[PDB]
Amino acid sequence: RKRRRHPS
Amino acid sequence: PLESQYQVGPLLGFGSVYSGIRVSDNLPVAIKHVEKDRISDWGELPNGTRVPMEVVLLKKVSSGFSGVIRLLDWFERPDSFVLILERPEPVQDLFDFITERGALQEELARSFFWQVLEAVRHCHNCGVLHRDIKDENILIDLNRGELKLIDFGSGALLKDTVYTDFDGTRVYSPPEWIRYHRYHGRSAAVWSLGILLYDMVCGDIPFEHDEEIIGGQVFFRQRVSSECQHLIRWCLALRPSDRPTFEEIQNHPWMQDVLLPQETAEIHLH
Ligand SMILES: Nc1ccc(-c2n[nH]nc2-c2ccc(C(=O)O)cc2)cc1
Repeated sequence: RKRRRHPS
Repeated sequence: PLESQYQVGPLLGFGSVYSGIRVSDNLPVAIKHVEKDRISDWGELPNGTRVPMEVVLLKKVSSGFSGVIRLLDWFERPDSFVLILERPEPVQDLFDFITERGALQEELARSFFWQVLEAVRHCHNCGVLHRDIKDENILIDLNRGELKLIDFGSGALLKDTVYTDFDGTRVYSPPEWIRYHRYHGRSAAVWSLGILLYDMVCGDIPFEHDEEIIGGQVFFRQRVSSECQHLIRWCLALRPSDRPTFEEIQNHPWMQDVLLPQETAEIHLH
């Protein structure tokens, strides 16, 4: 499963 | 002068944060540049100088408590502000830490979550609402086992009335923001702490889409103790008034017998 950052 | 008081190194990490060393005492720093054209909320210092709200909030939380990043100094330039921020060494942010380690053992997640709670309490006691609590905004001082909350660029002065604006991270934002574009500060913070705690003990955040955020179902993809599941589900109550206070979080059975920061470093980080 792909884990990613999330910009503000 | 900024170029004369600091030795500037390479980029760290669309943001602009550079590694640095304070020429006075060779102290490691992070040098953060913020364009005036991109500043959302402005504030005023005691001197009345118009500064980014981020600087206002950083000054209000700066003190001896090392759970929040310390603003060491700041400068104004024609088109930007420059922020001199603390830089622990060695350091890793909690996002990369969870990526490399996967789901954290509950003993380690307990120590980290407890330290985040103390840091957020410190913010609120100083009149500051962070509004962007997430693993990306938490630095781990690996040698001391201490966590540091960073990036107040989405924060606000803490108030008891409703907020109708938000610029933090959507997948950590509460369902009342998703549905009604309104929230109250503390209960929204508690929701983001629920997302963060799930993130720690499962290895990634639970929700990626708006419909998951408002749906009110928490599936656990990893073995997680009943006590920890209860705390997480409590923090993620759909109704904000149903969420725990910070006191209720820290009194929860899962939170008892936390490790000290130094114990955390020696057992889990060394
Ligand atoms: N991925 C990543 C690696 C290293 C840092 C870092 N290292 N030392 N200070 C910082 C730092 C502190 C505060 C802020 C802020 O308040 O915005 C930004 C950066 C931050 C992130």
